[PDB]
Amino acid sequence: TLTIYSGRGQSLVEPLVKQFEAETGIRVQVRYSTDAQILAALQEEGSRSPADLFWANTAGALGQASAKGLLRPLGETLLEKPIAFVPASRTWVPVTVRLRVLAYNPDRIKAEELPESLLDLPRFAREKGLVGRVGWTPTYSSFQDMVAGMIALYGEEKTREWLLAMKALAPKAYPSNPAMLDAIRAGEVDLGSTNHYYVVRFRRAGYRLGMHHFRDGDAGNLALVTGAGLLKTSKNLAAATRFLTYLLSPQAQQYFVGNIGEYPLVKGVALDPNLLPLEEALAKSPKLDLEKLPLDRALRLLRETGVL
Repeated sequence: TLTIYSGRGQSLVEPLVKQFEAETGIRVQVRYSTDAQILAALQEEGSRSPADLFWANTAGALGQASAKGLLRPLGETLLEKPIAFVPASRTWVPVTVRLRVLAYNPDRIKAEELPESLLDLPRFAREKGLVGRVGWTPTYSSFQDMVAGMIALYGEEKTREWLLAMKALAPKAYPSNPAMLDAIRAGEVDLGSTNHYYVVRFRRAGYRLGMHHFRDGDAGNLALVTGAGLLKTSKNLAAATRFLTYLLSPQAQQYFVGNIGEYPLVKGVALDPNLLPLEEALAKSPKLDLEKLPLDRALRLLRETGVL
């Protein structure tokens, strides 16, 4: 048997788990919860936890688990598979990466006019007369990561300035990224920060949608790393390691880029046009320790500014 605690969504995970089970004969039980809830549970359970693996939606959650000493060091065979994003701790393996990007309506917005920094987006919107025509997703986990990245790069006060300047635009808040991109398509708003794969999915369906990257190193290009780690409490380490190895296999990695639209981290997969090279995504991303993103400070700041 194998028990996985998954902070990743059931619709994304289940097909891979079902396939693993079918091909190895290993019985897999999955708990579907949030990264945050899983962290709380593992702290609660202590040495008592039934979990073998933590498959997280975020590097930040794996960093936390590592910091709490929950994760088992991984070996070089596994850790040499991913092209990039291997944590310093070497206590979990990265599995995919996703990028913050700026989606926009190309009929209303000229690519060449967009700012090279996310920090200058509010000034752009003001100048271009986009009051009420900017979208955002304040309740969305990756938006909150992006705000955390801004705090890490620029400090809380510059981030506060940006948040209040965004608020001053009377932006429209959407409950989901597809809702926001539908609104961009519809011309209700002209641009909004999102994850790259939402744009990919819209383009695969036939919808022309702009995707803007900020200059290399900008907070607006935050790399959103997913990954998995072996829990020290695991009584099924061999089976768990086999599953981690499977997640980094070409067929699983093809599922990630194809079915999900995320960046795969290994060679031997057929790569998208709607993606820039993986090496370029890394180059463009802000240079931060992704295990230490100050998410708690971001949430506090979002509440204090009235954004949340």
